[PDB]
Amino acid sequence: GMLETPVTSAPIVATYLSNLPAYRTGVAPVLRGVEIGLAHGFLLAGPFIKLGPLRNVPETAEIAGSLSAAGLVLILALCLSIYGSAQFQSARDPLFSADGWSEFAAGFLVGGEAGVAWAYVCTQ
Amino acid sequence: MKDFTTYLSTAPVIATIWFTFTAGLLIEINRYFPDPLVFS
Amino acid sequence: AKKVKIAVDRNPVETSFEKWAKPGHFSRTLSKGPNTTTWIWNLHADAHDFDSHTSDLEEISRKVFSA
Amino acid sequence: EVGPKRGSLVKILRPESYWFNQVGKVVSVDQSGVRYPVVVRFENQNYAGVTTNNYALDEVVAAK
Amino acid sequence: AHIVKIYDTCIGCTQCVRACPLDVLEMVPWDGCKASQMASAPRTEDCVGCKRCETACPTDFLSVRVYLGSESTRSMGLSY
Amino acid sequence: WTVPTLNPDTPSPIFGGSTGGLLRKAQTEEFYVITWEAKKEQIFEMPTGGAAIMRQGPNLLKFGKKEQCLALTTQLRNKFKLTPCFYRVFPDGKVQYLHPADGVYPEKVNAGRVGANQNMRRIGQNVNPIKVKFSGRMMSPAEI
Amino acid sequence: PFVPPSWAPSVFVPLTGLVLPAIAMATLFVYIEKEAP
Amino acid sequence: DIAGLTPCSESKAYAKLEKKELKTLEKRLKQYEADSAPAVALKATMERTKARFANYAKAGLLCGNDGLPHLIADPGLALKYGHAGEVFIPTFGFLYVAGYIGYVGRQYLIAVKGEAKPTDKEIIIDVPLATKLAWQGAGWPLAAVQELQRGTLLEKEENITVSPR
Ligand code: CLA
Ligand code: CLA
Ligand code: CLA
Ligand code: SF4
Ligand code: SF4
Repeated sequence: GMLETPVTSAPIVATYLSNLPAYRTGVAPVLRGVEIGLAHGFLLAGPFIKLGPLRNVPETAEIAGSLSAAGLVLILALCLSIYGSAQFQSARDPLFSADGWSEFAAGFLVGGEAGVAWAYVCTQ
Repeated sequence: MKDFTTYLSTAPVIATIWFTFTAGLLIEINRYFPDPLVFS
Repeated sequence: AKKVKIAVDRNPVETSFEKWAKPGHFSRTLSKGPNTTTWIWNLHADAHDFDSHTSDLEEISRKVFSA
Repeated sequence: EVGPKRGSLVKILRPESYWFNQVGKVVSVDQSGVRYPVVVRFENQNYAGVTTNNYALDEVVAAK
Repeated sequence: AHIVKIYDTCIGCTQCVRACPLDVLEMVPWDGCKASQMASAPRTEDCVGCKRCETACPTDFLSVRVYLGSESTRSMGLSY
Repeated sequence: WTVPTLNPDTPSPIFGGSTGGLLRKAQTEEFYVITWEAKKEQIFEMPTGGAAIMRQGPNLLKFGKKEQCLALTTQLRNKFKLTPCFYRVFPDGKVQYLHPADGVYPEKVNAGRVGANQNMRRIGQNVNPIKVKFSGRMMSPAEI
Repeated sequence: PFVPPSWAPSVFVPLTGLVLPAIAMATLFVYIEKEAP
Repeated sequence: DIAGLTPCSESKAYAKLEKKELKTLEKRLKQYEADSAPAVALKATMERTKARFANYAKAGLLCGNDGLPHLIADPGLALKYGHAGEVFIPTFGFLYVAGYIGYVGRQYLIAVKGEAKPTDKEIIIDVPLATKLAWQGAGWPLAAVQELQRGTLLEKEENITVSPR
């Protein structure tokens, strides 16, 4: 069969993945979308603020960077939505279905924008 | 000796001798008649 | 426990210009002579590919050593 | 009793043949009524390295 | 699927069948040649278009011809 | 000769495994199974890379595409002088048998085969492309 | 009458360079992936 | 003169060019000894430079505003004003040699086609035959024309292979 390897087949690694929102079955797709969106949204603000074109402005740097992070989350939400449209047109997990993914994309937008907003509040 | 003279008759050997001769003739002509541009 | 020793064969090959006058002698395919210009390139491409001329490792090693 | 004699030279008339309008030597002629009985050999090989080919009676004519 | 055609100049050498790396061709009885056999192409849906058969045909011009056509998972030679 | 029936419980060669094996295609579209009898345990080369030991008696392998199965068949037949046969297996459980289609390898002529895609003309006697134009689809003169 | 407002580039450049391409790409991606009935 | 050109012997720019080249050589000369090896070589170069500029002026070439010789290619203008040696005469000089080489090679190629194994006579040259044909090529224009009139120069259209059409 496939080449067995500790990275591919280990107990500690398997348990960690099984607890991630993507692999945690039994949770509504919308809730998983919010949980995933919040994590990525919070991180997405970092690089924009520190290395953006307005990074050296004292107070505008925080606003401009976070506002650009919010924009990227919006673009990503569109990518999630159209992916579901193309992939699911006609199985065990509800997420991998036309109905499930549409809820998942909506949750990501809500969670992602909340994470970006929450990141801004931490700064000020 | 027949085979050796046959080897000298191979295409690469003939070309080397022929162009060595041809080049030498042209080089020698330009040594005694330097800078020919017009027949005159 | 094969002892380390000098081992040679006497007069393995004859020194003659006969094969100098027969291009492609080293290979069975090219020994028949040219029919297309592709033969000429094949002669130079495979000249030093000893491992394909013969399947005998001893003959291959002796050519490498003298080359 | 059918086709040219063995060893004679014939000119090929198949337009799609590598040896169209070229002369080859007849090796044998099948007498079993096959589609292409005549076998011709050529001194110059084609692009695949082949020097022999089968031709029908009407695809080959005597040299000149 | 590609298109593979056998023409009546086949001499039944079987070289095309041996060359084919997907068992697309086979030999069948015939009366049009000395060998009394002809090449056949019953399984062209498995043909990939390598043209190893054409490389192996002795007749001039070829007696087996491959015309590349519509692509698919099998003809595109994909394992994924 | 009758069409063989595949035995899914046939033992497989001694192979550690590799990354060149089946992919997600096998679970969704199809895969191929090759089986043969081995006179003695021997080492052969996997078309996916590496070396495997064939058990004495029946052996079974699974491959991702047909060409891989027929590549192993050429090795076993030509070098070890065996006689393998392989199938096409679908995810629904259906099994299709092929090579040898009629039990005799295609290189050998066999009575009962029906000629297919045979044109009773030469390549030079095809019609011109203009005469097969507007036939509803791109059609070569050889097709008609 | 013809002269557009002085702020026209501010709206149309982002609109035609960032917004319409996004909708156009989404429209095309969905279209090509769409399966026949 | 012709096309607005002027004889190099009467050209101001042509004369100035010679001084520039000699001045460059003289500048390098004064860093050596009187009769050292480098000095002798430089003096030899200057002699050839002076000879070259005298020869081109003596040849009656035409110089442009650049002060460099220009050649006349029209046969009518060349023969009209005595410039036949620039292009016109060398034209028939080259063709004789070019036809010589080509005619000799064609004779050899025909000669070996009659042999049992023509291919082996091409990689391994038949030197005795080649030398024989090399000398007889001096009369190629006469032999070439006579073949044309007797109709044995060209192959018949029916003996040449061509692709389907
Ligand atoms: C790879 C090459 C590269 C890099 C490193 C940069 C870097 C930068 N560019 Mg430049 N740029 C590049 C190529 C690059 N550029 C090219 C090719 C062009 C021409 C098209 C430009 C044109 C350009 C412009 C026009 C501008 C920049 C700007 C910037 C700055 C901000 C970029 C930003 O907002 O990123 C946002 C970053 C992210 C969203 C994330 C980055 C990737 C993260 C860090 C990956 C982390 C992975 C992590 C480690 C994985 C963990 C796994 C684990 C959990 C298991 C920054 C200094 C801006 C500026 O003001 O610069 C001073 C700016 O205005 N760039
Ligand atoms: C015509 C096309 C176009 C346009 C209009 C822009 C515009 C911009 N680019 Mg560029 N960019 C483009 C093409 C374009 N880009 C392309 C093709 C590439 C790839 C080669 C890049 C790569 C690139 C990089 C790498 C970077 C830029 C950046 C920027 C910003 C520079 C000015 C600044 O300081 O912003 C400051 C920005 C703000 C103060 C915020 C503006 C608004 C944000 C981005 C979105 C807000 C969305 C809103 C909250 C919610 C949705 C609203 C919507 C539905 C209407 C600006 C937003 C820099 C930047 O800062 O990016 C974020 C930057 O680093 N661009
Ligand atoms: C490659 C083509 C070509 C071209 C464009 C020219 C061009 C020219 N030639 Mg030349 N010529 C050429 C080839 C060419 N020639 C060839 C191959 C030969 C034979 C070897 C000649 C022989 C020749 C002679 C004998 C004369 C010219 C002359 C001329 C000039 C005027 C007459 C002329 O030929 O009109 C255009 C050219 C053509 C239509 C092509 C055929 C030209 C024939 C062969 C010559 C015509 C001469 C003409 C009747 C002279 C009348 C007196 C004149 C002062 C008006 C002109 C610069 C005359 C001259 O010196 O004028 C100053 C002149 O006397 N040419
Ligand atoms: S198609 Fe060619 S290779 Fe195949 S049987 Fe016919 S002649 Fe032989
Ligand atoms: S093209 Fe390849 S797969 Fe198709 S018949 Fe020829 S050899 Fe077989």
